[PDB]
Amino acid sequence: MIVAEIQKNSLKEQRIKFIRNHQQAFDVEPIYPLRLFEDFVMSVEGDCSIEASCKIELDKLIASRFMLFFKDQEWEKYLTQSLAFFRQVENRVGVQLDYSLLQKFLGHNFDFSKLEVLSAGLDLRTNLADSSLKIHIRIKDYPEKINQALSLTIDGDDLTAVRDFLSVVGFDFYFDGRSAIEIYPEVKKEDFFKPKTQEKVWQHLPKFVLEPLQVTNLFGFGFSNPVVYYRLKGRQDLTNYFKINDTAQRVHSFYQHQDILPNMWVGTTQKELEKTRIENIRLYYYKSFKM
Repeated sequence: MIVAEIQKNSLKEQRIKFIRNHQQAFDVEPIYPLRLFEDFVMSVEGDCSIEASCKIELDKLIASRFMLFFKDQEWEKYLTQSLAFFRQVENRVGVQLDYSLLQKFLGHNFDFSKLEVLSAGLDLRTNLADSSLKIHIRIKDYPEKINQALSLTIDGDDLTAVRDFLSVVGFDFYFDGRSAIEIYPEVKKEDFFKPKTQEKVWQHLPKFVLEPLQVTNLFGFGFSNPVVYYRLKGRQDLTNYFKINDTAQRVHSFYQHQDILPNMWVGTTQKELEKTRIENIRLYYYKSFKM
């Protein structure tokens, strides 16, 4: 035994621990696709974060999701590593995914320098056909591709009003071969009090939607009763600003203790926040793994 020789694969161990603590804590099945995601996370050499989330509807945990956030900027490599993970899900789970929307968005002339964030992973639902692989992308100052995403999405025209707010393109690849592309408009904290935000975003939203912004550094919304996303600064303020039910509380309490990143995401709809208690919510937590 030599302590310096045990250090090779040390970072690999906490990443597995984080994945399996969540699959054990919330009964995530089937386990096999989670193993391939675990192999995918093992092959990442540099810095990363893993995002772990649960979708809660009424008294039910209906979905668990894991995304790996790449931290350096070797974007082409990461997409290749992501696609290799997708092939392994196809081959060994035994499904065929639809890559057309991703191929149409990329084309054969994508400018990878315009990328800011790349993450890839999988959403597990108890009905295997409703489970999916995902890629979430953030580009900056690439209106050609923003416009292309708009064309490929369904009802892209609604988002033209907020075009300067578009930055996140997401891709869904469902195990039964369905697929989807989506753009998500966002507002940074530092833009909360700029008349453009007020005219194009804040004006169209009720008071009860706007109130958690007090404690939010990044806001996402999606007019498609909209969907809203709050990146809360600290994990303590979820129950201060959201009326969550009992099984969502347990999810939050599990991660409340843990030594994870402070920021978290809440995702809901405006109508859910109009209610007196939230019944449909997704909670997102993050752990960092730096070299």
